[PDB]
Amino acid sequence: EKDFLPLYFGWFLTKKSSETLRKAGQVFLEELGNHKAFKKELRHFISGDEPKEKLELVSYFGKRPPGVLHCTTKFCDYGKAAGAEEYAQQEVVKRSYGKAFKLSISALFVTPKTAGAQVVLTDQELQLWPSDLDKPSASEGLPPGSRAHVTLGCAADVQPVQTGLDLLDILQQVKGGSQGEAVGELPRGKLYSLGKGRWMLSLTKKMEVKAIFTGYYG
Repeated sequence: EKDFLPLYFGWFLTKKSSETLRKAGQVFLEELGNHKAFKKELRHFISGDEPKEKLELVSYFGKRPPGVLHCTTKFCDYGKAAGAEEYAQQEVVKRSYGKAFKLSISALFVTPKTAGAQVVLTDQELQLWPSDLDKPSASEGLPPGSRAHVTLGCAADVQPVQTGLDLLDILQQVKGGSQGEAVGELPRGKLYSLGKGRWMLSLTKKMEVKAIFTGYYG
């Protein structure tokens, strides 16, 4: 018999770090939904603003991680995903399995589909980032590891994998220092309105979270 791989590999945040990031994300949703720039753009966010009332983003992102938060490196589907075996056989992956890492969170974001946190990997952590033969059209021209994120919430009919795609689309948009100017300032940083229902909070001070690199089997 052959050994199957994890569902996916990634960094799983400690209990304390997950709680700190989760709360920071929830506070962001509350502040954003209350901000006049967001309220004014609700039609670009939802088609159901027929009612001129307030959208509660915590409710909108009603599918959330139930427990510990994580940052996926390679989705393997037990070995069925393309590139899964190649990723898992790397020395660096086997050597790092079970080890602790610190991940830097540089931004929080919201789109009509997902709420998440942008992770900025170190050079060492980038060695654990996969390099496959399918660099999506979405990631082209962005540095390796740009997709690294923590999912904080998803709209009802959205899959968590969409969060990485949303982050890449946001990074394409702000690539050319194309942030322009902030539409406001929340307590933790500058708030950017990127159009098409996309919002990005750039943290004045990056958040550091501790996590264990390991395999999740579902």
